[PDB]
Amino acid sequence: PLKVEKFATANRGNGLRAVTPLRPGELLFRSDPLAYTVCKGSRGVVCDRCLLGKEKLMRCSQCRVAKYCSAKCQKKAWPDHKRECKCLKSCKPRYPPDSVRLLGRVVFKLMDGAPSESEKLYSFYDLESNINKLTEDRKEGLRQLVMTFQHFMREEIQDASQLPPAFDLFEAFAKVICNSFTICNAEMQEVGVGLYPSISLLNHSCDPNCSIVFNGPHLLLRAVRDIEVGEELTICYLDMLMTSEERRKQLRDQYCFECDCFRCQTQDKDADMLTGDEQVWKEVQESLKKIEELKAHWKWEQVLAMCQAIISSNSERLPDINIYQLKVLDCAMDACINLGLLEEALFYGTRTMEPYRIFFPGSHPVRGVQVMKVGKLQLHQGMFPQAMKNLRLAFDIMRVTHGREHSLIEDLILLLEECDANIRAS
Ligand SMILES: C[S@@+](CC[C@H](N)C(=O)[O-])C[C@H]1O[C@@H](n2cnc3c(N)ncnc32)[C@H](O)[C@@H]1O
Ligand SMILES: Cn1cnc(S(N)(=O)=O)c1
Ligand SMILES: Cn1cnc(S(N)(=O)=O)c1
Ligand SMILES: [Zn+2]
Ligand SMILES: [Zn+2]
Ligand SMILES: [Zn+2]
Repeated sequence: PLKVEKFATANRGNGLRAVTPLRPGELLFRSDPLAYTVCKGSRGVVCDRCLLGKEKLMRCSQCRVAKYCSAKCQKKAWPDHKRECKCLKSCKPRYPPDSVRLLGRVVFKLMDGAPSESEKLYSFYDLESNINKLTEDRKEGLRQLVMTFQHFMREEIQDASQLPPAFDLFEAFAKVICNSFTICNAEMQEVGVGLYPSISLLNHSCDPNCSIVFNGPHLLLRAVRDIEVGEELTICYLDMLMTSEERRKQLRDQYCFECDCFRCQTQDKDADMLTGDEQVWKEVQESLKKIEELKAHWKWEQVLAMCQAIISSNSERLPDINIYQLKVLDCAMDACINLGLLEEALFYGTRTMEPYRIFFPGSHPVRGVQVMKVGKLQLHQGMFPQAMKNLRLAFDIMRVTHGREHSLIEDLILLLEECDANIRAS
């Protein structure tokens, strides 16, 4: 039976609340997307269908835009790719924004597909659009997306009879803005974007009681605190490494609301997050625009070069608890891992451990994965007691945030068994 239910909140629209008492780690809901696509930077790097990486991908012969890890993935993707294929080819040199490709797949799914389990609690039709809070500047952007959609889809959609009844493209893009989910791979790299309308019932908190995690395109929703009957379920929409000012801007611009939580009222952790010399971390924050762009396109050697110029700068440096320094350390660690520079990766990774303990309180999947990566690096460098401690810590977090239904837990159990065997052998 469902442990969760839709309800009408007092001042944040519809929400989701507990039907039964919930414990940390409890699986509350799981969902495939209504529609999803690979994101800009990962196109051609990960499989369109399973969103896993591969050194060589197979391309769709007709459009040569969709790329796949296997014949299986290519063929199972064909029903949901068939109609967009004509459009991606027709516009051969042009590639549409991710949101436009996403909405194309929404339309095809709603027109040609059976009703999706993803809409069990809440449908695309039901989604919040915030249209009466949009600024004129945002409306202008949405009008351009509508015209972009109309151009991209012209081979397949010519009139309203090819859209769902009373479907309004402007309203649909407004819904996409404030209900899109960023799909992350097992290493927490962003790889795609999707709509999960039942999961869109969850309202935001800067200190939430639930968490979502992705296993390929599949989404698991779990409790990460004790929750009482009738209590609202919340997730954090945002990266934890953000000041209250940064959160204010994104929640206004993307979600059209003002956050009243205790953390925003008190600027909780802002001061620690911005320690060090302001001129230095303003330069690092600016450099992170390019670093994060490079990372999104998997350009690890270039990422590492930029990060080393900051971490080992001849000029003034920042404390590791400064969030921009911390982001650079994380990017450098992931770059070193993907480049096989495991000694250097462990150095950066170990430095992030205490800041992550502070900025990801309780059970958060980003910290669980980070601790796992550090433990794995220590295990393969022969540091068995230290690896075991971190792998056990990762398990303590990821049993709650990931659970047995997530394949990464199985990978972690293997590392724990390996590390334990090494300790028993003395
Ligand atoms: C993904 S939807 C969540 C469900 C939404 N309340 C609904 O009725 O469909 C996101 C929208 O919910 C609203 N909202 C979400 N979290 C909120 C919060 N803490 N405080 C106030 N409004 C919130 C905002 O309108 C936001 O744009
Ligand atoms: C109840 N309600 C739903 N949506 C709103 S809105 N569009 O954010 O003003 C209010
Ligand atoms: C509907 N929604 C938008 N973003 C999210 S989140 N928490 O960032 O996955 C949920
Ligand atoms: Zn695949
Ligand atoms: Zn194709
Ligand atoms: Zn808040």
